[PDB]
Amino acid sequence: FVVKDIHFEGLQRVAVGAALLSMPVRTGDTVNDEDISNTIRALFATGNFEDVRVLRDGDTLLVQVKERPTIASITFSGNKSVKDDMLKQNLEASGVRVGESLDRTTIADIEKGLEDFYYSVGKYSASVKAVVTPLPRNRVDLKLVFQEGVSAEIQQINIVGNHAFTTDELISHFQLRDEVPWWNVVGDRKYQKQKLAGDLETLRSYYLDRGYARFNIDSTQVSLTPDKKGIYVTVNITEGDQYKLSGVEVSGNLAGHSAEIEQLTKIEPGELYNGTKVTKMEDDIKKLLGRYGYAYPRVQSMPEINDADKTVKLRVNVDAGNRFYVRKIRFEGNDTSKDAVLRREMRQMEGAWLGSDLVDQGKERLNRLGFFETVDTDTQRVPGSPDQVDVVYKVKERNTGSFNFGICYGTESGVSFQAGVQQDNWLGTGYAVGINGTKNDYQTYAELSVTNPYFTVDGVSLGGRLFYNDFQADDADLSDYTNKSYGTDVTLGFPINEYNSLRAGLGYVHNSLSNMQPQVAMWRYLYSMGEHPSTSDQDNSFKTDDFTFNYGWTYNKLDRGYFPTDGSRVNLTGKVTIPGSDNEYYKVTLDTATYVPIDDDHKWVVLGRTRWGYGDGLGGKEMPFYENFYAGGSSTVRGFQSNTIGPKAVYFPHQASNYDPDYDYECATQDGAKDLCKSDDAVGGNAMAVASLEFITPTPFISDKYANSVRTSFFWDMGTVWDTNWDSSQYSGYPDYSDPSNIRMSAGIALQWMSPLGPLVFSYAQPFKKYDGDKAEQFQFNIGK
Amino acid sequence: SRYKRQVSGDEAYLEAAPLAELHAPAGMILPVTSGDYAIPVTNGSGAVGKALDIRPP
Amino acid sequence: ANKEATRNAAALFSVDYKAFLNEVNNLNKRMGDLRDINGEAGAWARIMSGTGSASGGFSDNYTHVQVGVDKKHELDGLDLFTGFTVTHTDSSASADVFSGKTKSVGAGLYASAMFDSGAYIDLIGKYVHHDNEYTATFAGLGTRDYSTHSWYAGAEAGYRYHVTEDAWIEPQAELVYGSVSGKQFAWKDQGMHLSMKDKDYNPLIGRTGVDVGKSFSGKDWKVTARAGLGYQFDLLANGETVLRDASGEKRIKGEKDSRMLMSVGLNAEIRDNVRFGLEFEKSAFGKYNVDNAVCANFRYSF
Amino acid sequence: PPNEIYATAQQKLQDGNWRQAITQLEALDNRYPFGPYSQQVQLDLIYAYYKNADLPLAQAAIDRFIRLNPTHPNIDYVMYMRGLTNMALDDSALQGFFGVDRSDRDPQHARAAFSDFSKLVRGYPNSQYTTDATKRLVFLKDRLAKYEYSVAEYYTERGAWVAVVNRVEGMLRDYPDTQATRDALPLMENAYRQMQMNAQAEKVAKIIAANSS
Amino acid sequence: RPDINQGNYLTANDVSKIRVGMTQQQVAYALGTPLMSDPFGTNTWFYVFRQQPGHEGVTQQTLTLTFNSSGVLTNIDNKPALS
Amino acid sequence: EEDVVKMSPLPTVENQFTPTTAWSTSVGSGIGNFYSNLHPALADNVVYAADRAGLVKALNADDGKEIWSVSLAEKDGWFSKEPALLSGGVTVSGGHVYIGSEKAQVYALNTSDGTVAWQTKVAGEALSRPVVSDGLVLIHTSNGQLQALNEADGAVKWTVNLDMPSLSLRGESAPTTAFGAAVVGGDNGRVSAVLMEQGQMIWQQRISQATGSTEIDRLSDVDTTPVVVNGVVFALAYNGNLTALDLRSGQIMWKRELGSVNDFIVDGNRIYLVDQNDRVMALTIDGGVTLWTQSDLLHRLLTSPVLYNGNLVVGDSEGYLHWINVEDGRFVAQQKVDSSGFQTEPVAADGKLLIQAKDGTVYSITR
Repeated sequence: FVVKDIHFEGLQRVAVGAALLSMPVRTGDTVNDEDISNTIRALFATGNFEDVRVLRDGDTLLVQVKERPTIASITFSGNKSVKDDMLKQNLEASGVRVGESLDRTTIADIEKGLEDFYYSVGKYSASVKAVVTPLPRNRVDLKLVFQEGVSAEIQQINIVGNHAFTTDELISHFQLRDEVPWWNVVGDRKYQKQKLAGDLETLRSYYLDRGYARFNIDSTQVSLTPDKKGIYVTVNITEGDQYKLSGVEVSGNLAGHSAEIEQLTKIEPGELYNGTKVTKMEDDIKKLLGRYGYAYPRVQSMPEINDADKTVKLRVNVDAGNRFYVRKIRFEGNDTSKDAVLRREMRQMEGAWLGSDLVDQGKERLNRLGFFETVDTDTQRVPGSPDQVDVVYKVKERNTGSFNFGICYGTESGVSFQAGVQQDNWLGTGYAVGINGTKNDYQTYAELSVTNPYFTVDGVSLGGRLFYNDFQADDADLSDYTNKSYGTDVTLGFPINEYNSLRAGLGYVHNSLSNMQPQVAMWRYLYSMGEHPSTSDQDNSFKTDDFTFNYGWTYNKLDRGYFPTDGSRVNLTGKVTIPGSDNEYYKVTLDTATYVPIDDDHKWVVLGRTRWGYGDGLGGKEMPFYENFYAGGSSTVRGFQSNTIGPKAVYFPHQASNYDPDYDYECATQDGAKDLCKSDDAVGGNAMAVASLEFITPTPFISDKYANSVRTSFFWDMGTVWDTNWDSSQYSGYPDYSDPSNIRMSAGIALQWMSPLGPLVFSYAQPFKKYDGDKAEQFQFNIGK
Repeated sequence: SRYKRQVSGDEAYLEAAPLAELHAPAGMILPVTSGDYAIPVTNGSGAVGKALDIRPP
Repeated sequence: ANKEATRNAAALFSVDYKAFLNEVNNLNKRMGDLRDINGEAGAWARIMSGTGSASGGFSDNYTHVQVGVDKKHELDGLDLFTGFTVTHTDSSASADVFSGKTKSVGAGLYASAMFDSGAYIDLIGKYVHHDNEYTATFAGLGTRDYSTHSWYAGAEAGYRYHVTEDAWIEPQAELVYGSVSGKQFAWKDQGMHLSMKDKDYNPLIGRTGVDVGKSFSGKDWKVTARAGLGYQFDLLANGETVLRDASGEKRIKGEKDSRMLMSVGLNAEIRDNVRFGLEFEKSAFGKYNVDNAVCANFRYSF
Repeated sequence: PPNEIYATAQQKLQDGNWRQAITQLEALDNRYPFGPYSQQVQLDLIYAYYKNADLPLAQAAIDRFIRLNPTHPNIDYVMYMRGLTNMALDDSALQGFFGVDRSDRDPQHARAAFSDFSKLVRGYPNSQYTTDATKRLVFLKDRLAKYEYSVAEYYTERGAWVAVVNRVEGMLRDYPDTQATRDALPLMENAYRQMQMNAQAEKVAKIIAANSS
Repeated sequence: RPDINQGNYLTANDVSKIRVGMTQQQVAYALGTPLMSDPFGTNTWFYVFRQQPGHEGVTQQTLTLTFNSSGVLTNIDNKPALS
Repeated sequence: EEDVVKMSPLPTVENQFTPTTAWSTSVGSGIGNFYSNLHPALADNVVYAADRAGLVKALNADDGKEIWSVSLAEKDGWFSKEPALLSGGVTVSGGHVYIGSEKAQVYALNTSDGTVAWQTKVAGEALSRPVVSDGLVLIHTSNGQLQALNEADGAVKWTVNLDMPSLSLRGESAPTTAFGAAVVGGDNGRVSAVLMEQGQMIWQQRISQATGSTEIDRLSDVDTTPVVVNGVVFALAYNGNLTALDLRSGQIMWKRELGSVNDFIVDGNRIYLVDQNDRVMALTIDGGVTLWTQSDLLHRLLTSPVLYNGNLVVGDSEGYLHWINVEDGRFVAQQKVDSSGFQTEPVAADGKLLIQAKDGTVYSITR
């Protein structure tokens, strides 16, 4: 009868408080039936309700409202490149989603709120007409009409008030630019507030490093064209006087280290003011204090300006706090990884003064182990004392390492099994286990490699590999032979410096050479060995047990993985067969890759590569023909088929070559040429020399964002391979070639392109100097480099 | 590990090591024991052995 | 003139047509994968290997590597995928008497339009450059530079009918029109001599298939299964060869091959980073058949 | 009917396997997360998860149950089950993997298990699970002392003598009764002997001579 | 090779501030809280300063400060002798 | 990308007086798509025209012949030859031709042979016409600063600050002299009434629409010349409203909800104007009730309507000039004279109609 309270129902996005104002009836009113029909009509006519039920339940109006139809479908009609999916998800994230009632007043509110939002973020997209289309049964269709005007592009970026620099110098280092990238320049035509703030911060940092300590940005106006397609950015900047540094005064608590702090400051008079030089001096003082255990210093530099003498001087307030001492180093989140694996990579020692640089070096060492997704560090000041720290390393375990089992079955191919187990942290220890296996009708490989880094706490690596290779003499003989080689290598490596590593080890190798073709270079070795193979007959069985002392060296300093730009990597691998083996020989291999940048942007890089190899026997023995060097192909001397640079086989008259498609087969298999024949197939040489010179450009036409994944290069390659034990003699086949002097020279273009299949490399090569017998390969595809 | 009446992992209510205090030699004392890893004395019903009645109440 | 020399000359002209069929079969798998993913964006790379056999002791193997860039675009009521692909093919083929080794560099532009109505059109244009070095019983065919150029456009029109929330039927028709430069050979030897010449020929291949996809999503074991039954038939077939030699004049008929293709794909992800893949492709009833390329790969992260 | 679903969940849980019983219990839980008759279903779900190797799901169900019922007669079972799920997470040689010894690996789970078993024994010493909880507390104290010994052995091998004596001093303060503290007393004597203090090495030698094993 | 640092950092100017009959709180303010202490009976603080730069010899300074039970320093023992 | 565009080329044609395309002359290389208020302004039948890059060319009104021609490389480094980027419109008086620029320089150039009489640096970039009245050239800059310059030296100077939003609209309202007071618009949707020779008389009036935030001002920027007639000023914000304001109180406004971003012409009763949605209309001086509307050219970016021989002349962005009848609002004629389009104010004066295209081509059109 008289209204005491008025209630409303289910107003999730709808407003309960507004509904009482939108109802003409208030609390403290008196209602008749006529009024209840009038309130039901007014509440339906607000635009926010579909069913209105008003109950006079005693003296309290129970108003049960059913809202407007729920969102059912949203229709997408975006064209023009608008990325419509982003716009709909942005409307859903900034407002209504599924299960949110959608009203009929919100047709104007969505058009208005989208218009405000576009003006607020600067760049104007055409407004979406989010018309609410009524449907029966409490459902609604949201028909979004898209005008589709898009990507208001930067038109001009104006610097106003500059009188000592060109506009293009300042535009060049901005994130936002009007320029169109071809292969050197960069620029974003999209408008973004964060990129404009970055561009203003780079503009101040530039003017501060050019000697202006009074540089002020008076205003930054971003204006929109009436067509809504152009964005204008103007910056009103005021320059100051040129200031030269006269002297730096350091004051505060320097903890007695003034004779070291004051020698990293006091720039000599005649140097212009630079802000990044002040930041670098502050960070060098903070690092020098950190070296003495001060891990919480307060270094504050403020400039004293002189407008009379036109100079800037620096006051550096250095407050070195207490020394912090590490009490516990905690590793947390390592369920499978042993603590010794994480703790041995520490360069911060427990029970020692805290070095923040040492903690970050430990964190970088845990990250470059590769066993953890994310590695963090928490400098927890231990409760209860000023000078004590617990360094807690949060890690996340990876399922790194996998078992790949492949099986195939063909009609020319039987069951081709492949198996690969790569396990880093085997049994959760620091051991790395690599197992490889391949079964095929022409190939059987197996390898078990067990490596222990940190065998000794200094960081030495003890590895052991057990290998078994078995290759059959396939039809169409190409000097091929039934090889079965198996053995075990034990290798102890030790770092003699943070860039230099030395390696030593022993290897037992067995070889079984069977079904070998009568040919001069192989038999020159076999004759050096006690065996004199039967001259016509292919039937052979050469079995050697070889005990080799292996040694090596690595100098590795390269600025980045995959696409190094600076530094040098020098690898040396050699072996000497020790007394007690069947055959005795020595090999030396030297790989050098040096990347020299000729630019501060690190894109114009000169790469010099050198691969040299040499090897002879000991006493009257020769180097084994199965351990010779090969060149050509994509890694070395590109533009020739893989393994075709060097000495070629000189074949004796054979009896069996299996079946070669060619009627001639190898030299005089069945009847054929009585004289010794010249192969065009490389048999390998005792020595090799390869020199590559590469020029490196930014991608010739690639999105700079992808330029790190794509290395575009051009290249000039040179390679020679020669025998050292070749005695000159008159043959009817291959000419006497012991000369390193013949060199094969090629030039071309090389592409390196990262892919989800690993580093994929494509190259086009033109061999402009080659010899007879050598094959040519114009296109190269490979993995790695 | 085991998904029967025995442990989902491994036995720790059977497998264990006896704990024995260290004696204090004359002229000195052991470090003061202020750890929160103190083991209270047991006086309840024994449930050790093959039997492990862990059915949900 | 020799029987081998004639077989080697016929094999050298047939190697092109086999490489063209192998590259078209490898290329269709990208469009298949791109449609089954329902669109992707950015850089992609794929690797494929296959083996084919034909009567007369002909066996060929091919490794194909594809790199490309793809871009998704929303326009009208369709999803538009537009991309550029660079392909490298390394192929070895032996006729019992004649064996060749072919390197192929292909550049292609592809566009797939997927309509919301339940249909799709795929258009690809491809230019392939082929360098071949080969082995020959006599020096007349010799070992030497063999360069060819192939231009082909593939157009596939198909429909996507979802018969369940996780099960689909795709009826598709693919037409590939190719153009290969005319060729002819005369023997280099002065003791033996013969000449084989073939008419210029444009191989046009029509394929009709019905692919069937089924999913079995267990509790965590997502299983995706697909199966396809297609028919590949010559509509414009291989050129006919004319041989003239000291044994006179003869005509050898070009290849007219028709084959049934069975394709099965399984992807079972039992858990995160624990997956089993299987591919099966088999052709039959042609003089040249794509033989059993069945492979399985199990990858278990510890 | 929900009574039919609870009876089929109990028959699958007792006669069958926990995997077939989790889905049947989840069918009750989905209708009633906060719904009535959802409290015994949560305890059945906690046992089914524990026995199904679903340790994070079992701990999340225990946390839901101890918030929904702060006081209940079977709260001793809920406290035993949290230490038991943490003890099954330690020994993470589960789900197809094993490790030779896991003392070295993160002790956080072992510390949480020790805290929950201790809080049960000091709160409810009259429960049927008190003796097993005390035996698990002895094993967990041996595991924590073996972890601090493994850290002391590394620091001895690296040459961190101040870290070794600070670790063995922490072990004597926290784990005086464990075998690993006896194993660690040699390391503390060696670490002092490598420094210029022999009086501390004589004191550790007197501790070892009084009793070590 | 890694540098091994252990103990507190001792300076020749702050060890001179330490005198007999000094409160242990003043010693802890002057040199920081000791990392190594005597946990057996007598309160004795060991300020060790040990540096091993990988290859070079061990630099060991041992400052033994014996504190009286009341908390006043009774016996400075400074050994700059290397280990 | 692609847009709805919303623009329909108008097919109907009645060129009873076929427009003579005459006296053409390419000035500079073009203003391009860059927004500019450059326009060919004539006094004495001498057209002074200007393009971006400092290119001032005086011209003949009866021909394409040039009475004077010049180029500017001054205060940006003489050796550099840096682009002045002229973007204020030529305004001519006193023997001095005033042109503003986006290098913050107002370059008064003498009528006789382009003597640079005074390059005065002003605070901010000049993007307004330099309306000269009372012996003061008044320039509104994009920094939101109204700058006064004396006709002889640019030494007479006073700065008035007008409110600037974070996202303004490009274009700066024209200072219109009324009672020796410039009734300037502004980018905060405020019709200021700054007196000349003073920084005062500013009856700050809010005419901006109130919907949204930055839809109050960045949607609605007054960038149209406040037209004074009968002692009443008229101003339009972009989505905001035509708001008649008196010049004796300034705080009383009556409006219809109509916005524009291009200039408009008041001939007594009718405020012929073009809406920011590209619609031509004639409104009553009292109220703003639509007398007629020509809505045929939606979204074509038309230019300021000019009255020529009783016809309303507008230019679209596709290079079509469209004569419209002012009695009923129907087209009398249409003709394309350019293919680069128009986005610049046309001038109708001395019996000549001139338009400068985006390529800098000046077209003179006779009805």
